[PDB]
Amino acid sequence: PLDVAIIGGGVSGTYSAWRLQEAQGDHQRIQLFEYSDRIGGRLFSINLPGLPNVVAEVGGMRWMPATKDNTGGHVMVDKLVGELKLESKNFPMGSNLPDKDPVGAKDNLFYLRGERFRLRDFTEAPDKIPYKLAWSERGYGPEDLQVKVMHNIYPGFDKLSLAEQMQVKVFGKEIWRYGFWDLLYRVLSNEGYQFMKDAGYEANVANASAVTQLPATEYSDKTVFLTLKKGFQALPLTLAKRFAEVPGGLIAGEQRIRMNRRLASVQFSDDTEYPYRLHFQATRTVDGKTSDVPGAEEIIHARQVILALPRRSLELIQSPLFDDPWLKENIDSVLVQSAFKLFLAYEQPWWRSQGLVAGRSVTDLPIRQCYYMGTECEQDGGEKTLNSLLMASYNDIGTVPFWKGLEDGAPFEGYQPKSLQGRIDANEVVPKMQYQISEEMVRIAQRQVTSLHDQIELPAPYSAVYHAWDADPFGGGWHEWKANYRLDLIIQRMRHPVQEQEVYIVGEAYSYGQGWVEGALTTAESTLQDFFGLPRPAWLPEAYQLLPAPAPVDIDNPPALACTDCKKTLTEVTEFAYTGI
Amino acid sequence: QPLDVAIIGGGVSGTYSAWRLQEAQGDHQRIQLFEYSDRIGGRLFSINLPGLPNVVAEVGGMRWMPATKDNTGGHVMVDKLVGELKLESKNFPMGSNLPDKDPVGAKDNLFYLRGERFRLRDFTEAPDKIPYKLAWSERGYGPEDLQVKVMHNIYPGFDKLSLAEQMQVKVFGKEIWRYGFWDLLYRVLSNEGYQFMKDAGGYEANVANASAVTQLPATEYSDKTVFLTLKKGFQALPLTLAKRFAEVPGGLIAGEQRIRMNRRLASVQFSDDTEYPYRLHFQATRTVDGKTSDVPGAEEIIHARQVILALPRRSLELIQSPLFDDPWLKENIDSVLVQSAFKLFLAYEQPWWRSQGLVAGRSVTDLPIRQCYYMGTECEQDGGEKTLNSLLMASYNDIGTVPFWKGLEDGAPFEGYQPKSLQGRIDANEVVPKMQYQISEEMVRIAQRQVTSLHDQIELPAPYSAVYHAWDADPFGGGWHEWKANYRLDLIIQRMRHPVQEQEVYIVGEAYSYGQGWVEGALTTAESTLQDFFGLPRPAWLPEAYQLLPAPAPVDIDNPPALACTDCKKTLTEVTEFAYTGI
Ligand SMILES: Cc1cc2nc3c(=O)[nH]c(=O)nc-3n(C[C@H](O)[C@H](O)[C@H](O)COP(=O)(O)OP(=O)(O)OC[C@H]3O[C@@H](n4cnc5c(N)ncnc54)[C@H](O)[C@@H]3O)c2cc1C
Ligand SMILES: Cc1cc2nc3c(=O)[nH]c(=O)nc-3n(C[C@H](O)[C@H](O)[C@H](O)COP(=O)(O)OP(=O)(O)OC[C@H]3O[C@@H](n4cnc5c(N)ncnc54)[C@H](O)[C@@H]3O)c2cc1C
Repeated sequence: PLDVAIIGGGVSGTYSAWRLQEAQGDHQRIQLFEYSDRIGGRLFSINLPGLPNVVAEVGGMRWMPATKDNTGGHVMVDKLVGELKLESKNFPMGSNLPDKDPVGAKDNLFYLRGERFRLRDFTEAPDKIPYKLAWSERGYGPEDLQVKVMHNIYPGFDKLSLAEQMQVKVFGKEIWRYGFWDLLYRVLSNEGYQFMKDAGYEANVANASAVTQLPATEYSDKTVFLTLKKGFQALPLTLAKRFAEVPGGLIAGEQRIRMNRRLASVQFSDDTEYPYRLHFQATRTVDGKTSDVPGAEEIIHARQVILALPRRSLELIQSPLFDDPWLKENIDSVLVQSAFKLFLAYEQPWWRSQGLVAGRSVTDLPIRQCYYMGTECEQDGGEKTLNSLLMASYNDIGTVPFWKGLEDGAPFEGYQPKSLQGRIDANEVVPKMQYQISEEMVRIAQRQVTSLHDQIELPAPYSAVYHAWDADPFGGGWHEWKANYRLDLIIQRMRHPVQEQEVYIVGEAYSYGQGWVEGALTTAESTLQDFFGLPRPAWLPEAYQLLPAPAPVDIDNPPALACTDCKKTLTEVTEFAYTGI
Repeated sequence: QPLDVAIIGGGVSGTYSAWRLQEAQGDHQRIQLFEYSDRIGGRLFSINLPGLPNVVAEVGGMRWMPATKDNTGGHVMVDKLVGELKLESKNFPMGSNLPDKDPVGAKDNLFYLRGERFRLRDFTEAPDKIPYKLAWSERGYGPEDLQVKVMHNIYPGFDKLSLAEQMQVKVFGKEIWRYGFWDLLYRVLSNEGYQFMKDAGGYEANVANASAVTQLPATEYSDKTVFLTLKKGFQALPLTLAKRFAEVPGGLIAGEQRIRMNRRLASVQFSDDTEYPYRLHFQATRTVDGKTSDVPGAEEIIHARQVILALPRRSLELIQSPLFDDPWLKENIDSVLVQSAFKLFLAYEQPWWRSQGLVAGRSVTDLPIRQCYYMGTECEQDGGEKTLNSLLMASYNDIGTVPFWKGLEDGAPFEGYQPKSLQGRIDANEVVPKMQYQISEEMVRIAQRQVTSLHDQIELPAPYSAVYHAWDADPFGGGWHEWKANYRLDLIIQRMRHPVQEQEVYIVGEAYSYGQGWVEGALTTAESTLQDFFGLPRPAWLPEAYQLLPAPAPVDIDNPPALACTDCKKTLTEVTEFAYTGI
């Protein structure tokens, strides 16, 4: 049988397991179940040929470290990597060249409405921006314009607590009853509305609750970001290994994890002890592509279930539990957004020849978002080769676009790099992913990159990797709270969605840090404390609030928000306006 | 007693299906139509907003292309049954008839893209005003005109080829149907000229990446193209059918039991009756003010010889049956992209647009309304009221989800205001119709706000009535269907009439027709099934000239014989003169 049946080989599920077994594994039977042959889930890191030291993270890349106060930042991720003694690098968003005056990303590229400019042109030469925006909006970068909108709406939102940010109202409605665009088109011009869009991930928020998506002003090159050296996927992997490595235990390391298992159902049994018939199902991973194996059955019993799952995953499992109208109505509370990623690998970082180093360039061409990821010979004690990496698609948007189109015709073989002419074969240069990139896609993707960089012919790529997250079991890669949904409360309850039942969900989807690993961890850690009873770890400060304090249930006519330092705020809000004037 | 046939779904497809049958093989077999709701007509919906009793606000279907004199072209099926069932037809105007001397048509209709205002004429009159970086070659063509330049640029005459030949036309070493629509255009157009067409042309945010073989000869929507909507509203046809069905004298079953509404099919099952291998387990469904929800009661089971499913994609997807397990039918129900449809109507006591030299047609914008249509004025209608009450239709965007027309569906409801023209004739609680969806005090205010801007106005007269509707809800989960790419529509158009042969189940609907988003598409699919699989003949009102469905190319599109071109001496000549227009 089973006491604790964790379902999810993600940061959530890998974290859930480690903590418990490394605590009460000797006193409890704990088994993590995964649907693929890979631990990591939406975390995924691959080194490509020629680039042993340039990690192509198909999943999560960066986290925001903790502060001194250890109240701000992605504390859980910075400190967990702490205890797990995994290595960190500064995930670079701009140029540190020159070091007299780093041009950050100021000199990074922009290519909208068939006109090229820079991030510095926004402020330095707003005539160059080809958006007929209003006079009040002219002279702000888009990241700076978001903050204008916020304060316009209310000064200080950012510094409010979710509890308070829920009582905040705009033009009559609470702000969380506004989609992110049903707001923008009321406080911005349509030429500001269309603008921000084109120049965010078109998706951006697809009308995500405005209380979450408004203070999204940490995309700056001014904020810090750290990446795992061995790839982000090394955290959930290292979480799995240490799970089995627990000396001692009612179950043995070897039989502690169970891969290629798709939990198809959670039927209710009489067995008081284990009242959950967990109908799993065998699968097979053939070059990442996971597909069912017949035979049916595999009915393990459990006392407690932990679903380290996203929404679709929870959609797909059949239970009567889900027929509980709260869970039925609030499973919908979030929004699957499909994410798309395309890496291209050159013997050359040709971008360095045109001022660009790291960060991102944006365009109205289907590639939308090119990133500059690094060169091998640069990477600390790496191989001595100018082989460098370009994550030229970040584009995420639902439905059938141009990325979910050209992924057919003929596959891409590439070419063998000099470096690898005495080391690897041309049948392995382009790796074997769940999604095999085409000759076609790469040709066009190259054609687009070249236009973005205002060149005529760029050095061709040898290796590349397409991926996508529009496929079950994920539906999408990121989740975003819908409008008219009390995210404040759902964050608290989704952990124990029905009281009577010992069924638990934990993930980035039903967390405050949505589209972050910090989200998945927090939900996990908060739930192990408030329910499973595990005490707060040593590496996790007393300070760091895991999940934010909600508002009340009655916000029908709340007591007003008593401002404190209104002074500083308005002082600031004005001073901010002179940076566009 | 059991049923020989069960035409499930009361769409224009279903209603046509049961009619002809009973008409012919109805004394010969037990025919019964099954409806989900309190209303026949399906997507075809025709409400008369109060004060506008003669200005039909077709929420669903509206118009149809008249038949040509050779009868091989035009919505032939629709335009001959509109005569046969004898239904009143008026012109659907896309342009202004005034001035009688030199009719401007849609030329003067408005455009507001990228915060700059122009008209359809300003394309061919003064491109200088288009605020798009269209390359030299492309500068000087209207959205319609451009699509045709591209088409031609591909295989000159693509519009002239039968589906068979079209499918075989490759472009840049790929089958045209392997490309989507945009995927193609983002290789023939400048990325502005791409964006530009995505902001104006035909529908709206729609024009989704769909098989190029369907969406490239989609230029029909011009201001030279004639079009007609039924006087009584398009819902008239699939009701006169629904009536006429139960009105056939010769029948085993009387008219009172023939049309069984408020019956939603949940399971098609293989029974034991070797004569009725179809145990249909229905469920009771109640309709209060457009919102039909289930009555848990009891799953009523009726035995059927065959079930002619007149359902679109979700509607089908919603039945639990081992029949959908058939590997073909599993992977060929995803042959079509579901795309939602929204729509707002606003009623005014003055057609303020006339004051601004716009009559009928549409106007395009980078604002969320995206589109807007001027319908008509009650008293302009033939023997209408003596009111200046008029109708503006809109919210005709068309996109996946969470857009900006679903972002204002909540708040408080719009009650409107008793016009002077409906004083003591109807009450301010009854001015704004109660529909499935109730347009909010908020959605009206924003819509109007936006409409104002579109028309470069300071303030417009507030509307008195307003209805919002959507087709993003099951049992449809989408307005109209568009063929995906790397699919063989030609074949599926044939084999969706009978997905499984051994089994006597037939699916009919525009959802898998050539006329997708057209009433023709649903009539055609039904008729060509009645004829082939129910041996019903060509009726008197249908010419033999009109080929119902298009020629399926061979399965061997591997390296077939090359299409011997025709009057190039003509073709290439029309292709070259067509490029002198834009210069
Ligand atoms: C493009 C992209 C970029 C990102 N970048 C960042 C970033 O820079 N920084 C950051 O912090 N975060 C980032 N994220 C977010 C991060 O990758 C995820 O949110 C996180 O990995 C989710 O962890 P989880 O355990 O909650 O869920 P998952 O990792 O999705 O865990 C679900 C697991 O359960 C398995 N499963 C599903 N169904 C079943 C079933 N029926 N039975 C058994 N197992 C099942 C899945 O295969 C998977 O292993 C990014 C995400 C994307 C898509
Ligand atoms: C916004 C819009 C505008 C359009 N404009 C035009 C136009 O201008 N001109 C034109 O020619 N065409 C137009 N069309 C197309 C037109 O609506 C279609 O041709 C037609 O309505 C579809 O007929 P159908 O038989 O395929 O299915 P539908 O008409 O969609 O009928 C489906 C029926 O199935 C029923 N049903 C669903 N589930 C069940 C169940 N479980 N059991 C039983 N019954 C069930 C539904 O209640 C419904 O009655 C438009 C469509 C839309 C969405």
